[PDB]
Amino acid sequence: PSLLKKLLLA
Amino acid sequence: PNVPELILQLLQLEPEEDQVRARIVGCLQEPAKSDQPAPFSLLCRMADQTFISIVDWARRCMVFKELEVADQMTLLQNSWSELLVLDHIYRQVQYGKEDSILLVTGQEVELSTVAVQAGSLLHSLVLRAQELVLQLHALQLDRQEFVCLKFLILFSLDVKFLNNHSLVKDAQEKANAALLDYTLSHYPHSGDKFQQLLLSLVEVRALSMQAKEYLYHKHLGNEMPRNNLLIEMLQAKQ
Ligand SMILES: CCCCCCCCCCCCCCCCC[C@H](O)OC[C@@H](COP(=O)([O-])OCC[N+](C)(C)C)O[C@@H](O)CCCCCCCCCCCCCCC
Repeated sequence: PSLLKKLLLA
Repeated sequence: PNVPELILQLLQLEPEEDQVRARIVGCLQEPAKSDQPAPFSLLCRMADQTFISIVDWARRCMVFKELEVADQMTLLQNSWSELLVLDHIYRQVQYGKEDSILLVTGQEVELSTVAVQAGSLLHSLVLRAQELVLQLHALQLDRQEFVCLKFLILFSLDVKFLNNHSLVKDAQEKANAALLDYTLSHYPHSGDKFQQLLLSLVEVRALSMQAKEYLYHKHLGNEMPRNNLLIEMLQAKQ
């Protein structure tokens, strides 16, 4: 559940 | 005058304003659902989207891209509100109108509208930000000082709150040197512009803290699948 972490790894 | 290499790198990383606007507007103009009341829902998504562009900008940033995601998350966790505020403030400086405010969408809001529609916290925060706008205009804040201040804010966390101290601590030192050297070379008859700009960051942080309070008082709900990045940032802990 980390939108932020999702973005940073994309 | 000569311009610090770090600043020139930062200018190459600056997004094109109209592309940023077009993307944000395209998201905002999507057939909407029915939970908070207008205009808040729209403006909230706007801020959310602006932060998304900011995150994208940080992913292209020289030292930031290097760091482990844990640290990236922590830097952004510390600075998101200040970056948004500085973005808004700088938008107003370029815009140059005391009677209204310019939003990232190109949309313009009358200060007289805010006076009637806005709660006291929101109203006093917007007016407080206009004051800082007037100060920075008078100080002749330019684009080079701007991108450098963004960079400083991004890396404004005491390194002890991070895992890796080394890379971030150096970055802090380089950016501070670049701002000093640039203000000295390009604004020699200002005298302490460097200090005055760092002092501005104190007020940015204060505005940023009041902005979070306003949002806290909205009592926003957690999301089923999370949809709003800023909501996550707001509820995120230490
Ligand atoms: C977190 C960092 C953010 C910093 C700035 C980010 C950049 C974007 C925001 C720019 C400024 C938006 C101002 C536009 C206001 C429109 C006119 C009128 O005032 O609208 C009504 C009002 C809602 O009523 P209320 O005061 O909440 O209760 C009123 C009372 N009643 C509850 C009884 C009904 O305004 C809101 O809907 C605006 C929603 C803004 C969404 C982004 C929130 C970020 C932080 C707060 C605002 C910061 C202001 C800028 C200064 C830094």
